[PDB]
Parts: sequence; structure tokens; C-alpha cells
Amino acid sequence: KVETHEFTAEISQLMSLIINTVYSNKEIFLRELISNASDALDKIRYQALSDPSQLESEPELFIRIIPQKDQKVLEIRDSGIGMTKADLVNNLGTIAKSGTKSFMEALSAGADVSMIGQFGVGFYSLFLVADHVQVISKHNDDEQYVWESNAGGKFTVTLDETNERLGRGTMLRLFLKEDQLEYLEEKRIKEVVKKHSEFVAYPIQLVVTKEVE
Ligand SMILES: Nc1ncnc2c1ncn2[C@@H]1O[C@H](COP(=O)(O)OP(=O)(O)NP(=O)(O)O)[C@@H](O)[C@H]1O
Repeated sequence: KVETHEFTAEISQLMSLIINTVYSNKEIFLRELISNASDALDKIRYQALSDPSQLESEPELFIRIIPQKDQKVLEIRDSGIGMTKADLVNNLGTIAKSGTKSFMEALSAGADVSMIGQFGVGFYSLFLVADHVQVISKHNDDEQYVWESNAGGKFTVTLDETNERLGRGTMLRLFLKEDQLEYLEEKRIKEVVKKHSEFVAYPIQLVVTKEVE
């Protein structure tokens, strides 16, 4: 049962700006998305100070990076607060207008694309390295949904009947551009994290498939 929606025109233009930009340091997308994940963890951490049962859906607090070389997919999963169905429809598409106008203007004045997070639209930095993205999410006391976009004019939101259960949190599935498959590599991923994400309150886990010989 696939609900369709349309992007606000601003978000669609931000999505087209980023998915096209020629930019040298495209690796900063990873700092942005780990930064979101850290924020989403902060928020479940807060609720669990008041109410510790909130952590029972997924007791470990982590950020986890899962290269899927078979599918040319990089997955970024956190055990954060997660997002409701309505959250997905508004937080992604249908909102964010404030930061996006400011940011498009700062760029025309010379701003470095790496400053996108100061305007709080760093999520869309993912399109530096990807042309398709799925967002899977599960908030305590609500069901698991998946949100999907092609950087175009519509996005779907649909109940999640095909993915591993998150327990609680959010997982981004980046369909990497063909020029950008370096970000599936264990060494590459190690460099960017230690370079850009040294001060993260939570363990950053990298998942490596290694053949036994
Ligand atoms: N990994 C994630 N886990 C949970 N919610 C997320 C995640 N990434 C994005 N979101 C939600 O989607 C919105 C879009 O992200 P972005 O456009 O980068 O906003 P932000 O205001 O910089 N993020 P934050 O400081 O993490 O609340 C956020 O405000 C969150 O509400």
C-alpha cells in the first residue's frame, strides 16, 4: 500500500542542486549523516533519562555503517529515536523550507557545500554520492515504514514489509552513483570517519564481510 506525495518545490530544487554539483570533497556527506544519527541518539537518550523502558526496543545505542557491495548500496543505521510515518512525510519533503532558502543564497555568495549542515539541511548532502535513497524508520509505539525518493518530484512512504526489523531507529540506504563506489571500501570508510567524526558520543560500527580462507 504505497502512499505517494509531492516534494515542496524548494526541497526538489535543493535535491537537484546537490545531485548535480561538481564538488571535490564529497566525503563530507558521511559527517552529516553520522551527525544526524548522533542527534537521533541524543533524543532517545533524553527520553530514557525520564523513562528507561524507552530503550527496550533496541537496548544498544550505536551508529552502524553497512557497505553492501552486491547492490552498490551503503547503509547507515542508528538506534536513535526513529521516526513515525507522519514524521517521515513532513521531516522529509513537506518541510525544512527555512534552511533551504538561506542555504541556496549562501551558496550563490560563495559558500562551501561543506557548510550545508549549519543550515540544518545536511541530510540532502547524501546526493553528492547517491542518486536514489531509501529511509527506513521505526519509532517506539509505531510501525516500521520506508520512505523513498529518486531526487524527483514525488516520494513514497509505505509500511515496511521487506527489510530487517530495526528494533528502533533509522537506516539510510544510499544507492551510490557509479563514480563513487569508493565509499563501499573498508579502508576508505575508516579514513573519513576518523577524519571528520572524532567527537561522537556513540560507538561507530563498521560491518565488514571477510572471506575465510
Ligand atoms: N538518522 C536520523 N535518525 C532520525 N531522524 C533523522 C535522521 N536523519 C534525519 N532525521 C530527521 O529528519 C530531519 C532532516 O534532517 P536534516 O535535514 O539534516 O535536519 P537537522 O535539523 O540538521 N537534524 P537533527 O539536529 O539531527 O534533528 C531531522 O530534523 C530529523 O527530524
